[PDB]
Amino acid sequence: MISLIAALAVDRVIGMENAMPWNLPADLAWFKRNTLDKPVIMGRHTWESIGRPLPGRKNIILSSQPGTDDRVTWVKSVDEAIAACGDVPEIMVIGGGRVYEQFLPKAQKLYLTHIDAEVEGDTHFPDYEPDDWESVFSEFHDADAQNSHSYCFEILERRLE
Amino acid sequence: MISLIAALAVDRVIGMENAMPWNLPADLAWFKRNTLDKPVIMGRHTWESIGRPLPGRKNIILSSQPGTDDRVTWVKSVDEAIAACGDVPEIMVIGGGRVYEQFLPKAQKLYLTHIDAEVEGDTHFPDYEPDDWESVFSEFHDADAQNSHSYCFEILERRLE
Ligand SMILES: CCc1nc(N)nc(N)c1C#C[C@H](C)c1cc(-c2ccc(C(N)=O)cc2)ccc1C
Ligand SMILES: CCc1nc(N)nc(N)c1C#C[C@H](C)c1cc(-c2ccc(C(N)=O)cc2)ccc1C
Repeated sequence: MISLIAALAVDRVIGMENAMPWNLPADLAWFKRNTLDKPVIMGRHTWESIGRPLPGRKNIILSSQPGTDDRVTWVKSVDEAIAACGDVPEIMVIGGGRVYEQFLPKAQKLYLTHIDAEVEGDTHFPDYEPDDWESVFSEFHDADAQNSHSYCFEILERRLE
Repeated sequence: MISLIAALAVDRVIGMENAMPWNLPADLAWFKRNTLDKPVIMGRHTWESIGRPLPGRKNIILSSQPGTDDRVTWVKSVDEAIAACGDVPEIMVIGGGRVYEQFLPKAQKLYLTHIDAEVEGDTHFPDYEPDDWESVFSEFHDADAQNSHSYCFEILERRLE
């Protein structure tokens, strides 16, 4: 199935997670653990922002313009992106805002890191309707030496009911 | 022992909790449940802001100026406030910012509601040093129909170790 994974500051603000306060090592470990050996779908700015494929995974880039790197697979539509992942238990949509908004209707699971911090940005995570989603897990953590804000991991699952 | 109870927006901002977004009914129930039948200590603006004693409890007001209501006990110092509570298992310090900063060194427990919201304010909860405190409980909750932001209850306890 299709899952969205994102780190959200207050007001559901997202930004390219090489800036701060998205340099939270705990979120980085959570991200790695939850995307390990799964194909990942991303947009072209996100691809530009990481500079090299995530290792040991099919990396798919969803963009209207022709590809410029043969270490990844380039596609033009959501359905081509999904077909490019093949028959796998879980596809991880990893950014950015426009890619999140195109895959939200097909997604069944959300892996959200709620970060207790304020950042300027126009880019918000899509507005998941509380009624369509059930929170199945959360785990709060204080700020510590490695992590400069408090943060909370959350997993939600789309309701049939 | 002495406990501080407070609702904190992002950046540890606090404000008189009759304004929003401190009108979160879930926080109100958490507050009630954790202060029921315990004496409460508050500052004069907090006392002004509630307009009437919290029922079924000794209400103590810590202020430098003479009292103006005989339904509560007025004191001038921290030690008079604590002595006025008598021999009880738990004293609840309920606001405001200056009262929190005077009782923090004697406190052994903190009941914090972390609210996922931004509010203007100069008044911050004191800067509890992460090393002196252990988080013993947390519980995250999504925004829903009654509660307009996501929030997390937390309890911390002062370390001897
Ligand atoms: C790790 C940050 C993150 N957290 C959560 N919860 N969800 C996400 N979707 C992203 C993300 C992201 C993008 C792909 C991104 C990743 C990285 C990144 C940083 C370090 C590693 C690593 N080598 O482990 C991988 C990717 C860098 C820039 C960007 C724009
Ligand atoms: C309920 C808000 C709150 N939450 C948390 N976690 N900690 C606190 N210390 C306060 C507080 C407070 C102060 C005393 C306050 C309480 C109230 C209030 C509102 C409703 C009731 C009630 N009748 O249950 C009681 C107090 C109103 C204004 C203000 C300045």
